[PDB]
Amino acid sequence: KLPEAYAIFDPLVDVLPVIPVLFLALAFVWQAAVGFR
Amino acid sequence: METLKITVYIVVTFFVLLFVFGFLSGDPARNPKRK
Amino acid sequence: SANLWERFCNWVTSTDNRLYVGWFGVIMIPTLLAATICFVIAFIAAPPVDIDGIREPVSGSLLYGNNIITGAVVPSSNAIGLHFYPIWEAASLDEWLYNGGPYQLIIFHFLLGASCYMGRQWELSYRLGMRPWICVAYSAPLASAFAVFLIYPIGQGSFSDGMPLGISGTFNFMIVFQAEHNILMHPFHQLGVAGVFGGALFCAMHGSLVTSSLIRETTETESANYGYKFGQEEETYNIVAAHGYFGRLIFQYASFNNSRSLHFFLAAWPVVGVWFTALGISTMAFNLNGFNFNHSVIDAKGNVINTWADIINRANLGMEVMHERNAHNFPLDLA
Amino acid sequence: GWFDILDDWLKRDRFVFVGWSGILLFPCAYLALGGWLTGTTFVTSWYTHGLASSYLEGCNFLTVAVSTPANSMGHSLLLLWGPEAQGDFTRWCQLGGLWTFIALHGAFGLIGFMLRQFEIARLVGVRPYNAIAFSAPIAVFVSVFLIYPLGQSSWFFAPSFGVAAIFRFLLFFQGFHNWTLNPFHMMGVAGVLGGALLCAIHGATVENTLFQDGEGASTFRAFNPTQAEETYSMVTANRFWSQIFGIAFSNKRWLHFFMLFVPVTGLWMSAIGVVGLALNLRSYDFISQEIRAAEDPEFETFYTKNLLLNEGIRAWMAPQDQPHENFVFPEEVLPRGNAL
Amino acid sequence: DQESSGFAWWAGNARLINLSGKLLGAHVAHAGLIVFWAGAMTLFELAHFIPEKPMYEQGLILIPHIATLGWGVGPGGEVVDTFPFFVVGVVHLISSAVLGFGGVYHAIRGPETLEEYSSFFGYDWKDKNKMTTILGFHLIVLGIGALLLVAKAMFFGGLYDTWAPGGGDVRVITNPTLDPRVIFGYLLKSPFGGEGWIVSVNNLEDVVGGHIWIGLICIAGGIWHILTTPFGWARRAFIWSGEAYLSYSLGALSMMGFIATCFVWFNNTVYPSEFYGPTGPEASQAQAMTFLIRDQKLGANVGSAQGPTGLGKYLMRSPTGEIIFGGETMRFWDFRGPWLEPLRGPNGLDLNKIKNDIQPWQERRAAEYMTHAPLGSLNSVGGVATEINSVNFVSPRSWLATSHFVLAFFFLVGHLWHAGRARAAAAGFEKGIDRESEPVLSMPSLD
Amino acid sequence: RIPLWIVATVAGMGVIVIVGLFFYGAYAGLGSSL
Amino acid sequence: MTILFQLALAALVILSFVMVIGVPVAYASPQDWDRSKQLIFLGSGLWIALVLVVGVLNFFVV
Amino acid sequence: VSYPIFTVRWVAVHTLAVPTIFFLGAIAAMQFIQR
Amino acid sequence: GTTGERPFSDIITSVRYWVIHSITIPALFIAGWLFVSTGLAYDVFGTPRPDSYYAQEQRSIPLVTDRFEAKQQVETFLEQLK
Ligand code: CLA
Ligand code: CLA
Ligand code: CLA
Ligand SMILES: C=Cc1c(C)c2cc3nc(c4c5[nH]c(cc6nc(cc1[nH]2)C(C)=C6CC)c(C)c5C(=O)[C@@H]4C(=O)OC)[C@@H](CCC(=O)OC/C=C(\C)CCC[C@H](C)CCC[C@H](C)CCCC(C)C)[C@@H]3C
Ligand SMILES: CC1=C(/C=C/C(C)=C/C=C/C(C)=C/C=C/C=C(C)/C=C/C=C(C)/C=C/C2=C(C)CCCC2(C)C)C(C)(C)CCC1
Ligand SMILES: CC1=C(/C=C/C(C)=C/C=C/C(C)=C/C=C/C=C(C)/C=C/C=C(C)/C=C/C2=C(C)CCCC2(C)C)C(C)(C)CCC1
Ligand SMILES: CC1=C(/C=C/C(C)=C/C=C/C(C)=C/C=C/C=C(C)/C=C/C=C(C)/C=C/C2=C(C)CCCC2(C)C)C(C)(C)CCC1
Ligand SMILES: [Ca+2]
Ligand SMILES: [Fe+2]
Repeated sequence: KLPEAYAIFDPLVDVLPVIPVLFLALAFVWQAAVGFR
Repeated sequence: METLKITVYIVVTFFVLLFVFGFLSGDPARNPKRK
Repeated sequence: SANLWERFCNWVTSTDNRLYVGWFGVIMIPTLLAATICFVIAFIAAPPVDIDGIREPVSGSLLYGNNIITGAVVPSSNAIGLHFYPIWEAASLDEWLYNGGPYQLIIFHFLLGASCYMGRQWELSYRLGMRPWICVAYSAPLASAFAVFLIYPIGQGSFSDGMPLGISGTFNFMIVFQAEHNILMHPFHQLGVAGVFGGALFCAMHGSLVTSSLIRETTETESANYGYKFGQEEETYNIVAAHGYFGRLIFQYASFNNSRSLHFFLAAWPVVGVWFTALGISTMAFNLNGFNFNHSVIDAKGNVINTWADIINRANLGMEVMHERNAHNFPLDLA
Repeated sequence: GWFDILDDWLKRDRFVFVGWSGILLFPCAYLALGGWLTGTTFVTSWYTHGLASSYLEGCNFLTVAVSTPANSMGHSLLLLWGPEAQGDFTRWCQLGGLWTFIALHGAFGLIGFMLRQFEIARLVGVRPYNAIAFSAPIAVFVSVFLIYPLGQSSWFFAPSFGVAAIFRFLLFFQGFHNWTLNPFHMMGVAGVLGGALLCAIHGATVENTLFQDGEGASTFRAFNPTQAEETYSMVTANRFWSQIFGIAFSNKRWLHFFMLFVPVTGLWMSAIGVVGLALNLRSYDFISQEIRAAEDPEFETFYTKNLLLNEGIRAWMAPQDQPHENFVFPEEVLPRGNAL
Repeated sequence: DQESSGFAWWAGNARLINLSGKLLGAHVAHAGLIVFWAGAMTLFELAHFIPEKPMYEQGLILIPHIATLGWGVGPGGEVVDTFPFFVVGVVHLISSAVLGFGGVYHAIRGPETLEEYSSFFGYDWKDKNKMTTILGFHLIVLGIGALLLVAKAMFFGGLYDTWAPGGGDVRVITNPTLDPRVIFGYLLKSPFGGEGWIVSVNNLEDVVGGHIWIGLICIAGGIWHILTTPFGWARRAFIWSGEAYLSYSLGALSMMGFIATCFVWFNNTVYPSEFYGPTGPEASQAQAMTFLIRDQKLGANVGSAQGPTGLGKYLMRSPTGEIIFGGETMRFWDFRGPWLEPLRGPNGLDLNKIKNDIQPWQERRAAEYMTHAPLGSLNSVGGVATEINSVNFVSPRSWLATSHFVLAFFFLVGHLWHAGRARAAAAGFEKGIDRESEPVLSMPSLD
Repeated sequence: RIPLWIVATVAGMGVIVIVGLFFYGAYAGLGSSL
Repeated sequence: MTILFQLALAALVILSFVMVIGVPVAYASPQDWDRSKQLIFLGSGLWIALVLVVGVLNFFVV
Repeated sequence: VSYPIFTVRWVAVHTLAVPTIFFLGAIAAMQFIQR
Repeated sequence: GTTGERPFSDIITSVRYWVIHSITIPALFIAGWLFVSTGLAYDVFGTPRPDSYYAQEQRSIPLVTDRFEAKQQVETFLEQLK
């Protein structure tokens, strides 16, 4: 039930919920680059 | 059986009181040296 | 004087009382004595208790046909459910006993004291100026005792379910739990086992290694133990000779060398792991059970190929079926 | 004369030590972990038992295994070149050769690894309370994967090297041996379970009794890997516990030996117990209870309750779990409660 | 920051205990992940949501919330219009960009201390007052929020009402329960079987009235705090530390976390069951309903029917005498639900009604629920553990209650962790015992 | 030459993929229930 | 109408993506924090307009 | 320093590394075997 | 203590390393992928292909029933499989 027009975003809309996890994972890439000061 | 209910509450209240006050009695204070 | 209360609060808080009664202890002390005393009597003498809902009374006490291994304090009745059944709510002790009143009295009290016991395990540390967290390591067992005695029942709807106070009825709780939740197949239990199994494994390691590097300070005809003196100045074994070996057993960096970093890994591994099982029982309390792979690996035509997951389930059914033989009237076990 | 030239080579402080013991420890160890990983993803348990035991078949990490050989095999070693396999590697895979292969190689692998603990210890000059401690696990594996089966009909009844393939071994025991009611297993538990408590109460006591030897909060650094004073205060600890549990240590040397005895001892008792179940010399029932319940139909204890669970576990499981027996239990025979 | 100067890498965020500017960005950026989620997931639900297939049968947990407020549902929770969903989902998804922009900004570009950048926003932990102020605001902010609900109910569309006289359907509450008695009653009602606690609440009048009764208390407090400072005992009672402030707020959440796990597992009202699955007890009840009906509608005389133990298959009595459903279900004789009440009398389930007043809508509703009970595996395989595959489903009621007990718990652990640390960082020894002056070493031995 | 924080994350996200391809295999695969 | 709308909404996507990689690198890179000051102001205003545009265009479609 | 290129450790690190990837590739291939 | 031989941190970071392995690793990955893909694996380990457990009927499992003549038994089992 995603209004037709937007239905060209299904694939994207399907992935959005996971993004937040990524942040915690990116925060680890950050410290890795900064050598865990 | 009712008397037993009364007793118990009286008894449970006595201790619940002691507990609440005892901490209110400035517990932080009790320790080697409160920096 | 100086108003006894002021004084009372100083004794209660005495940092040098054989046993540290604290503010938490002011509850732990009577609560645990009510539980412990009622348990001890219940276990020795006590009529059969109509555990399930029916009227098929089970006897757990000694004077009624049991031995230490079979005996137990039976869970309050199913007719009671989650309802609060204290002694004053009974028409007579006999009613209270036949319906399992002793159980509720004993668990509500043990859970209350065991909690304050956790709180007490902080108060003293504070009063002694030491770091806290010991009480947080003890939150694992407590959390497990909470799951099994309070959470699991709140989920299932009755204290009749929820591990019974007795050696054999503990095995009962398990053998049935399995059939109802296929727990062995739940991540949280496997982590529980890695924790409990792991914990032991490391307890042997730590205890092993250290003992293996004690500094020679005794003859051949006298305990190695005397080589240490209570409160003695410096360390009592070579933490470097220790790592010198363990490192070489596997490989240098696959080893410890920092007592602090090593000892923490000791208190974190089993605690984190045991927490989980508590979260498993607490989770499967709301019916999110273990993995289910029954009838997977189906072949080309549609024939079911059976994997070990099925021999499992096959043995689980056998449990599901025979348990509580006279308590079911309908097809599905939704309680 | 060259023995030494070799000894020298072997005992060289490399990344991964080797040793004479390694001339056994690695040939096997790898060769075993290897066979498991293989069988786990490629070989099947269809001719042996009657199930998919690998990845290639559709099984997942939990449901895979290198399942024991057919019962008709017996206690046969199943040597790739023996009467059975007749040299043919693939069939060897099908009759269950990969099991005795893993079992036996892993076996010598644990012998190897202990010799190692004994070789490295002699060199580095420390007491061997780690090869002694490791006897505990030898006992478990040597009695659960070797003695047990040798006592029964074939290898078919040994654990199978699989996650679920074990949970099955667990229930089977509860169902046919009524293990949980065995005093030896009980000790087993009391030890593994309390060995965990020691390994966690000690860890916490140390960490929350540390003196300050740093400025920051992450006190991990405050510990000089180099000698000197104890890092936490045994004196303060001994005090804590003694007032909050009545008893408390006060001899690091004894504390750490206890920590070795507890978990080790319990796995030993655990073993003796199984050595018993090999001869079905189990601790199944309490006769005093049976006689009573036979005569008086109103006597019920959590004991009897559990015994019915067993009847159920055997009745419904046996059939698919022991194929070579061609069991056929008509629906009217299957013991069942009401409704369910 | 650095370790050799601050804390330790895995303790990073404590390096911000004294850098409010950044500590604001931390809080803002995060408060964006929540919205982002609320938003991103609602669309994920909707994108899959199937207009006419039970919500509970579709793993939805957000849409169900929106529906209960009376948004795109109609009679029996018929999902009349999807838009409100799309609408709600996106708004959040955008407001996340806003908040997100603030966080990234305030924790990077912006000042890393509100000290001089603005003395009104700047704050002092030990400042036993600027805290009572900030608290005050927020205490008012929550109040406005509570009152928003009352609005959606008494003024904008109403809410869902399972107990709806005609039958489940949106309904505008216009008689909020005023009066402390009834309202506050729920406050001191045993949490045990039967008399539940807050989790009772079987009607929206109270849910609404209770909320009205909140702002006019919550905001009353939001003021009292912006206008005062902790009294004497208050000060000589708590530890005034940033970390300590956390702790108290940590236990708070945790405590509610349970109150929630219990709410979504037991209450039928503020969790329709038309959108969520059926209550656990509800389903165990419906299996009896289902067979008391099937067998009656087949010759049986349920009132007299006696089962294997002598209790009567279909009907038996409760400890206080009420006539309830028989079987293990004797434990759930507390369940109250729309589909069942019409069969209830003054002494409990009435026979006459049962014998000939059971409309078909119940026979099938009862069937729906017993076949949608809160049982399933991790890999979402509906039913008992011994069940075979097909019908993958796990009640929202399970997923919810399950997740929150984990969160709820760990937070209690968290509470101890910090309350215990901040309570010793104050006396000041959270880094080790002072070699030179070991308190223990100056205490009379016990032996 | 090649940074750690870049050898990691690459490999990291890498295994997250293979281990994810595995998790997909649960459904559809042979170990599926269809 | 949909052409307009789709491409409009599709703009709000790429622009947002760009903002995301930018603003951070922007705030983080003092190396011309005067140039991005402008750029960012573009993204921000523009983004909001885009949103408001798509909002209304939605109605002309659904 | 002048570290060697082929060491005993290299023999080890490869005996587990080579088979693994071979497997991870084989196992990743099964995910598409069906019916 | 004593820290000997070529270090990993370095080696992983070495451009030469990836030069060498950005050939070898995927090589192995595709090498094994074909092991399954080709169906070779099956034949190596006598593991049944989804269409080879029971011939159209025989709802009976092909269970090896005796050592010594064990193999001949398995063979005929595959035989029957038509
Ligand atoms: C309510 C919110 C909350 C807040 C604001 C804080 C805030 C703080 N905590 Mg506390 N904490 C909380 C809850 C909270 N905590 C809870 C519930 C627990 C119990 C588990 C803890 C346990 C805890 C510990 C043990 C420590 C802190 C510390 C700290 C301080 C430093 C932060 C840090 O080290 O980040 C760095 C964060 C990380 C290393 C990453 C998070 C890692 C977790 C384990 C992953 C969980 C992720 C996800 C759920 C699982 C992934 C999926 C899985 C299936 C694979 C900071 C003041 C530290 C301190 O110095 O104390 C003063 C410290 O040592 N906290
Ligand atoms: C998601 C929650 C979260 C949040 C909001 C914060 C926030 C913060 N952290 Mg913490 N942290 C977290 C999780 C979090 N952390 C975890 C899980 C860990 C354990 C690994 C740490 C470990 C940690 C350490 C070790 C340190 C901090 C520090 C800081 C502060 C300074 C930021 C900085 O130095 O950036 C550095 C800048 C960058 C390299 C840029 C990162 C990219 C940006 C921020 C993301 C852009 C987001 C998105 C993609 C774009 C949206 C754009 C759109 C709106 C247009 C800041 C208050 C520091 C501190 O305390 O300072 C004194 C510090 O030393 N944190
Ligand atoms: C957002 C939540 C909130 C918060 C965090 C605070 C916080 C605070 N309030 Mg405010 N307050 C609020 C809302 C809030 N209030 C509202 C809505 C009102 C109504 C207008 C008030 C009215 C108010 C007054 C009238 C006073 C305060 C005071 C205070 C301060 C100390 C008092 C105290 O905490 O005693 C803690 C409580 C005790 C020592 C008593 C324990 C014994 C009780 C009877 C048992 C509680 C048991 C509970 C029901 C069971 C669950 C327990 C659980 C552990 C299992 C403290 C800063 C005092 C102050 O200093 O003034 C500024 C004060 O006099 N507040
Ligand atoms: C729960 C399971 C459990 C496991 C998995 C386990 C594992 C291990 N313990 C070791 C050590 C120890 N364990 C000890 C006490 C204990 N260990 C316990 C329980 C376990 N210990 C318990 C309960 C105790 C008593 C407290 C001590 C005292 C030591 C050590 O000193 C030693 C160590 O170094 O500590 C870290 C390591 C020895 C390495 C080795 O032998 O290589 C050689 C052998 C190899 C590589 C071949 C594997 C052999 C087996 C027979 C084959 C299994 C087959 C497959 C490979 C795997 C099966 C698959 C499963 C799905 C079932 C190894 C990691
Ligand atoms: C048998 C045999 C043999 C040999 C062989 C071998 C030696 C092999 C090996 C093999 C190997 C050596 C293999 C391996 C494999 C592996 C794999 C397949 C792995 C995987 C993994 C994974 C999948 C992981 C994951 C994870 C985890 C666990 C946790 C953390 C996270 C992660 C996610 C990372 C011979 C010829 C003598 C003879 C006959 C028999
Ligand atoms: C400080 C810090 C941090 C953090 C961060 C954060 C917390 C962030 C956030 C962020 C955020 C929070 C963001 C957000 C964003 C958003 C966006 C960007 C959005 C967008 C949207 C849109 C675009 C919409 C629309 C639509 C529609 C309507 C439909 C169709 C589809 C779409 C989707 C298109 C870290 C850890 C890293 C590190 C350190 C520092
Ligand atoms: C697109 C889009 C959007 C937005 C977005 C966003 C807001 C994003 C974010 C994002 C993010 C935020 C991301 C992230 C990612 C991450 C990653 C991918 C990570 C990784 C990591 C790793 C792999 C690690 C590792 C490791 C290890 C294993 C070990 C230790 C060390 C280390 C840590 C290195 C929107 C809505 C508008 C719409 C359209 C589309
Ligand atoms: Ca889709
Ligand atoms: Fe130690």
